[PDB]
Amino acid sequence: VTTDRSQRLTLRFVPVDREDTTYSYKARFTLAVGDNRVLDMASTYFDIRG
Amino acid sequence: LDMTFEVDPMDEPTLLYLLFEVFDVVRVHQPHRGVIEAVYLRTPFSAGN
Amino acid sequence: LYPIPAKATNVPISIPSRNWAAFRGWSFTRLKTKETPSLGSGFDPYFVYS
Amino acid sequence: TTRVYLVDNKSADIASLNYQNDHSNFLTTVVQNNDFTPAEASTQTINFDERSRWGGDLKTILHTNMPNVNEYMFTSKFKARVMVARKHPEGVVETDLSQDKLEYEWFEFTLPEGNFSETMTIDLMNNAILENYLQVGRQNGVLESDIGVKFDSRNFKLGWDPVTKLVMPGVYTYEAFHPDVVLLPGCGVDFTESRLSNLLGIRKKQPF
Amino acid sequence: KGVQSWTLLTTPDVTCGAEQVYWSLPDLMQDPVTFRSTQQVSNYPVVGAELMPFRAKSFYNDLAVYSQLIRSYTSLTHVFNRFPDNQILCRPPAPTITTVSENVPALTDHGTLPLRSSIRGVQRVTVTDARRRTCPYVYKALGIVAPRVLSSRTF
Amino acid sequence: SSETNLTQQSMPNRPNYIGFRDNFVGLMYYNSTGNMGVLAGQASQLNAVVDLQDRNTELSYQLLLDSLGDRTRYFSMWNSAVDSYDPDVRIIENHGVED
Repeated sequence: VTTDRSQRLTLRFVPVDREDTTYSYKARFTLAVGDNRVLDMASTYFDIRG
Repeated sequence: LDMTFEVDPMDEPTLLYLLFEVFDVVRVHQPHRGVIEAVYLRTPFSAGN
Repeated sequence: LYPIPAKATNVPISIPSRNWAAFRGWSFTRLKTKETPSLGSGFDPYFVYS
Repeated sequence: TTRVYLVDNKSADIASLNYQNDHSNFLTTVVQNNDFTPAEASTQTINFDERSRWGGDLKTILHTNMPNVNEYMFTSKFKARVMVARKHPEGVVETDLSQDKLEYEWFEFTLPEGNFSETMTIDLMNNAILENYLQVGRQNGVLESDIGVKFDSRNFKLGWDPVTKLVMPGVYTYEAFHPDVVLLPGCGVDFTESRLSNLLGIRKKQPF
Repeated sequence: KGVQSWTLLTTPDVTCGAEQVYWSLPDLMQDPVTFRSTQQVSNYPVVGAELMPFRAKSFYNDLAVYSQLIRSYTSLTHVFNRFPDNQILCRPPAPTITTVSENVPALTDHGTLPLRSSIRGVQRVTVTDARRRTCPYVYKALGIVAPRVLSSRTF
Repeated sequence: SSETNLTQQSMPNRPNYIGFRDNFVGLMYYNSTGNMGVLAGQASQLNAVVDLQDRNTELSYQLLLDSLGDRTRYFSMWNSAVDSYDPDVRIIENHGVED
């Protein structure tokens, strides 16, 4: 069931690019899934601060 | 298809909101490490492939 | 969405000819125009409500 | 083969996508089945055979209204450095010598929007330098000989005698050869950020 | 030692030179040979280039200074000639040889170039300048595509 | 300041609660054609997200949450706290008073 290798349970991605307009914001990320990971998208969320 | 809704009068402009119930669906394929391919369908009220 | 003019009471509507295979039925409700934003474009200058 | 058409369909249904846009970047519907209203049709799809690499023979049509002098295309603003002030040394007579400390600053000069002729633009560029003489220089005591910068069109030195080195007509010949910049000491102009040099007919020899 | 060494004299024009416009149709043409696809405000994949529809038409008259003198009356004001006596500060003479801009309609065919396999009904047209921002002085930009087959992909 | 202005009467300002919408509805651009999201490989720019102007992903989510769990329980993470009203205000049960 569980790997005994070094591996993060939670990852955080900083935006590689972001753009602003008078009424909206847009950010681009490279969501990386490593060579033996599988990611259930339901676990993902946009953590926003302001 | 024709539909006639009879409704009570209101002093302000309003909207009839209809949901044509439908099968809106996707299928997703991931055949190589670098890619993802999605096939969409919406059975009534279609929007292609 | 279909417009119901102020004080209107018959709201006739028609759908152009199409194939209805797998159709499931209808759900419906009534909304105010000021309480409904138009999502088409990036900002809605007529949406004066919160 | 067919045709698919990418055209500014105006009606309020598609105008609901036009709202923040203009004819240089807009969303339209390519689907034209006339019993579907443009909103209804817009969500549908044209769907070529997946077994083939398809290509478009693309044509386009473009029209435009661009005024000569404008902010967007950098044909409205130039930097210039001109005399802000002229002092006088205390206890010397004011008519006598006119020798003192002079001071200068860079300003960027804005021409009226929409404007639309060649000589007009030169007259406007001179009016802009005058306008700063009026708005600043008059109060600090710069003489109106000392305007610092002027745009001209003449060939000075045309009637100039090789021997006696003065313009023999007693006047500068009043004929337009090519636009020119006429400068006084300590001051100048800067086209680092404008296309007004291309209208002066003056270009940098090493442009990059 | 003079400006000969680093500036160049050239014929002036009211167009203020010219620039290419790049078209893009992000939702339809398959993205060309190094472009990554975006909703980015400017940087959509270019699909074809043209000069902007806006060109200099050569104009010549003698009596250009005479036209300027008649305008010196019929304008009813001296605002562009504050120094009528000063021969250096005098309003400069009008060029005899000069330009007008004409904004012309333009119609073009670009290459046969590759096309996305299925098309969403809502589609996009963009015109951008050399800086890749959208030119506001546009009216009636249009596109017309005749699709055709290039090559089989199924073996 | 005057004798009669001693007689002024104040009323408290109407209560106005402001915060983000239930489950942050509207905070992201779903079903808005000029502002779609993207999910794609890096090698081919072909987007796996094909949204439509006549879909309602925000409402669909509010209904699915009720079908999956109990909306009467508030969860701060997803700002999940369903829009409600006091039924005694909606339908007045005027029993009078026990005075």
